[PDB]
Amino acid sequence: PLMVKVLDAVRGSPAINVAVHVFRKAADDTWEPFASGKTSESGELHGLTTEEEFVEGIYKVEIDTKSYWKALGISPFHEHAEVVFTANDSGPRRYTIAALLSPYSYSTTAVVTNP
Amino acid sequence: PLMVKVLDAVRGSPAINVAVHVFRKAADDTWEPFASGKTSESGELHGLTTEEEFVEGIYKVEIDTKSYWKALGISPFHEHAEVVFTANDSGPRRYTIAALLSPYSYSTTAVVTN
Amino acid sequence: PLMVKVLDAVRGSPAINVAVHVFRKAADDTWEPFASGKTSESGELHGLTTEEEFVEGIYKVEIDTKSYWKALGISPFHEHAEVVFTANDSGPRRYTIAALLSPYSYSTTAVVTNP
Amino acid sequence: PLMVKVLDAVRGSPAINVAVHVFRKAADDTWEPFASGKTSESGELHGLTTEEEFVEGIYKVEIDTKSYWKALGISPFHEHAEVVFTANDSGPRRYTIAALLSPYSYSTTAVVTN
Ligand SMILES: Oc1ccc(/C=C/c2cccc3ccccc23)cc1O
Ligand SMILES: Oc1ccc(/C=C/c2cccc3ccccc23)cc1O
Ligand code: NA
Ligand code: NA
Repeated sequence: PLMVKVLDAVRGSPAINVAVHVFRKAADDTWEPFASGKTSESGELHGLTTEEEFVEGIYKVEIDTKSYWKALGISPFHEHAEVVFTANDSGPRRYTIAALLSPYSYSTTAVVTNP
Repeated sequence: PLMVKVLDAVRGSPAINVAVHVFRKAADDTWEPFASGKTSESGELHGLTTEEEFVEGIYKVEIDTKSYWKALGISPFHEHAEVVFTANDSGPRRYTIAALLSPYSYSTTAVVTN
Repeated sequence: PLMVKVLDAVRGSPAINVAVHVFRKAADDTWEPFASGKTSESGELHGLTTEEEFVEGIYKVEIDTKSYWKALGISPFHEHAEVVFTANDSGPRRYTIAALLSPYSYSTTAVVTNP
Repeated sequence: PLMVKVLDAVRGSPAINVAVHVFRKAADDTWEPFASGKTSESGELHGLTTEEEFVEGIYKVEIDTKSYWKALGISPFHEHAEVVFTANDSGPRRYTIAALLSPYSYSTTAVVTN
């Protein structure tokens, strides 16, 4: 129900081994750790959560872009890329959070489908 | 030293009257309010800070994209768009944070000049 | 060896039924029709060409964005989105041409992999 | 009436000294040269045309991205970036064509104002 896809606009490749942290806003308005992982050789991160665990809420997907660029010898502009959204407020959906990275720029889009 | 520019990819226009909040990371790792305003008719927010106040540090620019889309009657995906970066005195000294908005997507770039 | 993926930044969905025309620059410097098709329900267009047919050259991928938006009741800015690139000049590669569409904006990236 | 702005997403800077060619579609469906220049130190190209010359029609803005990346020693994907659009007198009358460049990607938007 939640997938993250990361691409590299400099190399024209998947962004491999990118750390991703997901948080859910708690009743006390704090960010609770929800799930985390690293992108694969295809730039994708699957298996973060289940339909049962991925309840209504406000979620934050943090993509560790700075560590990614530093590993390639680029001192980038951003600390990270954060994507913050309400999920599953009209019932369960499938979410793909996609990011396209450059050293001084990033772009993000969502693909939301109803199973 | 710090300018924010916001554009609308649906209407092909500046994003006018968008709330923007700037925070600086404190020593306790919390976000301290730093500056804020609403974008002009040109989609720009000037006069956020001075060279004296804008010291090295980690800054967050929060753009209230959700209110912007709701005001146009368009269902948006994001709660807001956040841009988090380090200001470095070794780098050039004027920072433009630009954002291009769509209902389910945003893009941001930095233009850093002397 | 050539795949096209198109996403809609307004609806947060694949861009379905988008016409795509591919051209190859001929020896006389004209654009020769090479392949064409329409994006699927996933926003993807597969099966445009084969490793054998997809020789070295300069290729143009034309995505008919204007017809797509008009069908959704939006008068868009661009006539089309064109992606022009040299392919296979260092031997065969796999190319994904991806586009993210808004009425007054588009973004494109390439993912190039070596089988 | 027509301005082109080009930004570099790798260096976080204006894209300086980029060749830009503008064409207008002729009645025989060929691209007629209309205007051209090189981007300034601000990444901008002004003075391409006048209100009198910039009549309704189909225009193409060609940005020589390949030469730009080659000059930086960076291997690029695209031969160039082309932006093709209709100028419409019913719409607002100033057109900014903006492009954000990376070696394997570009993004473009239109800012159309009165
Ligand atoms: O399965 C896929 C899912 C999402 C993307 C995204 C592609 C993209 C293209 C062009 C611009 C972008 C801007 C931001 C995020 C993604 C993009 C690509 C895939 O192959
Ligand atoms: O004075 C200006 C300063 C910044 C921008 C930005 C334009 C842009 C274009 C194309 C893609 C983008 C993606 C993210 C952010 C900005 C963009 C435009 C201006 O006229
Ligand atoms: Na609900
Ligand atoms: Na060769």
